[PDB]
Amino acid sequence: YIGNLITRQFEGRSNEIVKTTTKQRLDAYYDLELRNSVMDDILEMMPESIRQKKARTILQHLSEAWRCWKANIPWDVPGMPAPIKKIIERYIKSKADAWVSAAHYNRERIKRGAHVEKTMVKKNLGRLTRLWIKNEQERQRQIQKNGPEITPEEATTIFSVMVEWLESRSFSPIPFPPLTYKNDTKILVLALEDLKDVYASKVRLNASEREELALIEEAYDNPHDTLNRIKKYLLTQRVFKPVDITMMENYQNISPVYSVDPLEKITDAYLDQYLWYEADQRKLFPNWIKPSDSEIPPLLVYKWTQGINNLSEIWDVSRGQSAVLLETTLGEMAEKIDFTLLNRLLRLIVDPNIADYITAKNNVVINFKDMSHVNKYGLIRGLKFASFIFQYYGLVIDLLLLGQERATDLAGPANNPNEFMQFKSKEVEKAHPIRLYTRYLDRIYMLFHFEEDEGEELTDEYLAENPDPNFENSIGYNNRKCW
Amino acid sequence: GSGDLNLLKSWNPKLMKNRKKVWETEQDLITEQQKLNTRLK
Amino acid sequence: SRNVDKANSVLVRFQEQQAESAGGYKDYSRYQRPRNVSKVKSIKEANEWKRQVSKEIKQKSTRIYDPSLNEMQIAELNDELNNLFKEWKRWQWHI
Amino acid sequence: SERKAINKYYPPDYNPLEAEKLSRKMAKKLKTMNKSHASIRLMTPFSMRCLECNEYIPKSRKFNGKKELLKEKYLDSIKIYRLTISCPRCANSIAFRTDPGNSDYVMEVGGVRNY
Amino acid sequence: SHRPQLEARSGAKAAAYTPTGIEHARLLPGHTTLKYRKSWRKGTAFGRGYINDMTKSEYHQEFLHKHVR
RNA sequence: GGAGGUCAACAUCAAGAACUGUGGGCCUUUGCCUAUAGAACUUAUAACGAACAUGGUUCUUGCCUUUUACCAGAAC
RNA sequence: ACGAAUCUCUUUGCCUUUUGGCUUAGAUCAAGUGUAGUAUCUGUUCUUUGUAACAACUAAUGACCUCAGAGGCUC
RNA sequence: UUUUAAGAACUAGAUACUAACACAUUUUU
RNA sequence: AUAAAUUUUUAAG
RNA sequence: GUAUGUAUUUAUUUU
Ligand SMILES: [Mg+2]
Ligand SMILES: [Mg+2]
Ligand SMILES: [Zn+2]
Repeated sequence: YIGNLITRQFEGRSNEIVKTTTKQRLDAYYDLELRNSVMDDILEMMPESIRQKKARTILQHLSEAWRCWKANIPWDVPGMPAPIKKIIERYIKSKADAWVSAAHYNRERIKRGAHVEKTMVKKNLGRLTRLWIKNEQERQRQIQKNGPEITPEEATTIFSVMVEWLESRSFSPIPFPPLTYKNDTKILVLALEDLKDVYASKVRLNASEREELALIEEAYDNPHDTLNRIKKYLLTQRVFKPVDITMMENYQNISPVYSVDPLEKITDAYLDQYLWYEADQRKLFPNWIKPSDSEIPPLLVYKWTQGINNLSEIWDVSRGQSAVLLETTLGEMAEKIDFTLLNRLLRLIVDPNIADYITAKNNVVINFKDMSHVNKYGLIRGLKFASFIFQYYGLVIDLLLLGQERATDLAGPANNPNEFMQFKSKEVEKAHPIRLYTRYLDRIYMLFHFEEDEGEELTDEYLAENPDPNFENSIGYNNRKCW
Repeated sequence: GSGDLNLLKSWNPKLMKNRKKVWETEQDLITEQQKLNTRLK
Repeated sequence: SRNVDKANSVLVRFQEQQAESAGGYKDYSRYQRPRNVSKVKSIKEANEWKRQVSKEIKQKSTRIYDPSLNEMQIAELNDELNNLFKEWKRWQWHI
Repeated sequence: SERKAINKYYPPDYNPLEAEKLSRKMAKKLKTMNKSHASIRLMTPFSMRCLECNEYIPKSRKFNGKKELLKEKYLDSIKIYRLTISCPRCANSIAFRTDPGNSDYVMEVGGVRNY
Repeated sequence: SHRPQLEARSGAKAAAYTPTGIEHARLLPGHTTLKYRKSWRKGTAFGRGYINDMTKSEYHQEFLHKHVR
């Protein structure tokens, strides 16, 4: 040290001072090597003369093509010699691949949570939201070109199922709110409160939020008026404002957050509240769809265990008897929903006005910074009433799983619906292999009580279409590692 | 560093330490002028 | 805090108050006029107070001819000149 | 020489109160300490319009500017300050006042406010 | 006034300066010796590979299909 | 000529369980085989030091806004 | 009659003072605060023997002389 | 020419400068 | 019939 | 993380 301090004190510090690449200045160098590497090529393709003007110009075209690649915009230049476009496409493809790979690498470095800088979390978040929206727009376009996947036949089968159910229940399509409604004021008060409670605890209110609170106050002062405006929107307006997405990070998952505009938020809230009130009032949802009101989730689990035990014979080892539980995530669900179908299946349950409304509300331009695309296919889970839609559709799936009969057994007769766990006779229990079925949002939990006959039949057909000589079905088989 | 530097300085009246000072002095003077009005009656 | 604070602190001043008594420091880049002339002291001192005027005569004298266009401004600055030059006269007269 | 510094070497004698007296005498003769004026970096809350070059200080702009303790005292006792700001385009000084009774500023001499 | 660069510094310049003689950390002698070579079912409703690209590959859609939840 | 020196210079001190010289035979000097002489200092619960520090690079961690300074293991 | 040269104008060509970077669009568009660091001043009072008489003493300029600026004399 | 500041003594007590740094603020009545 | 013991501070931004 | 910048000529260079 002191050697350097003193020799530097007489002789002055070295004039060269080259400086190595490290974590902070890396990206700068990468840019620099790239723009140089494109300078060489696009100078060597051109036949002779021009340099500096066309230098600056062509490198600008580089930058623009990159930005437009982040934004998913295809970047066509109205004219430009094709070979140059070959080159720039090449290099920006390169940079793209390196960039993505850095996004993966940093992410799986954060999931372990070892020494990631304060910013790299933010930056990586940004790259992931960009990439995620790119996957989305890809999926939607390829759905246009490839057409919808439902096919007319399967759709007809589905709709038939739902109709058969809604007659089996003798269900009344929910009436659209009357201009005079006895409970209407009571519901409105809650919906405004539920919007208010977001802002009760906030400190600093941005402009949009202040505008909202203005709409809430003016909404209290004129409940009759704001009803008039709300229902008027339910009728007239089929076209809506764009919606912003800001992905919030859980440090492992990155989850989306939809943000809608206040006027639309009010009608969405009122319509939501209405649908849930009338729906639970007419007992649309059977017992076994339960992320429901009366029970907090641990109480749900407890009742699910007590439900398991209390019903008969399951612990009998007497001869061959066995039992099975399925825990199955439905997988992508809101992302595969289609509107041509939604409009109809909502026509069954609800007046065509609200159904058409909801159907249209999901097609809206989605905007994140540069990236923007119409949402042509899947569900937007951020709408206030996306709850009701989501559950209803879930029911539509469950009727497929259980079949009409057994479902009527669980939900029991429309005269006297059962409770969460009940039946009429233990016969009705034993009359079917499925004993307990409940669906908590995505998750599906199923209970089967088998005997040697039926079980050996099932494995006879399964093995009959799946020969497994090496007995290796149990390799890819997964089970709990916590115990 | 984003918002207004004015909030971080003392002289500006809009921030809550000085606004409170004005509240207190004005309140005291309201008491005094009130009592002195009642005396003259 | 701007060094205006840091140069006026006690720990800065006290060494100046020692340098006056122990030697020939104390500047004259600090103090102002002093307002009255005849109240000044031995010649070797007013000598430095006088240059402490002529320097400003040079600065603002250069600041006269500048095109920078503010005529009211150069009017008041012109009067300031005359004032100072009169002071220069006074310091010479005392000498 | 650390930015956060606990001690400062003092001369071996240094009667501190004596230095307070002699320094208190010294405080009158200096040019800077007595300037009656002040310099502060600040912002423009209410925006502006210049009355010379009609330049616009758009909303809130940093300035190196000048604070002055005003001879007024709001009510019986409250301090009230007057700030000055030079225009970027032209050499012009615009002033403020801070009304403690009405929280917002009121201004004079060389600028007008946008509505 | 930020600019791309439109050039590099030719080491020829640094070749004509005089050496300072500061001693660095990594130039202390190390590795100093070379090395030389020598009935229930009947009621149901329904009866009964390398792409070159980063975004459209399969691993990628696995990735974003997971970490976005 | 003997005893010494808080004197110096030049050699040598980590390896086929290992050093050097020499005689003789074969290949064609090297190298292999055979014969002979001398081997200070350091080594088997392994080493010149019956002791015990720091630095560089590369990985793994630990603190955890970032860099020096760091946390404790490994290889070179 | 065409060859040759100057001046003026129009069209084509060249294009002349003709967007010079990267990162999470670099971030944000606020009746709002926290937190960290550095430094000491304003008022009042006080201060800035006479007459008469007698005796003695009180720098600049010019001219002249002497010596190698100094000395003396006069106005 | 013009002009008045400087010294001595006494009193009670808190105020300026900087913002580069962090700003889901959440939440139990 | 148990004897099982981590840390610890300065500068710059 | 308490910027930064500009100027601070006194002693008289041969016509
Ligand atoms: Mg940095
Ligand atoms: Mg900095
Ligand atoms: Zn102006």
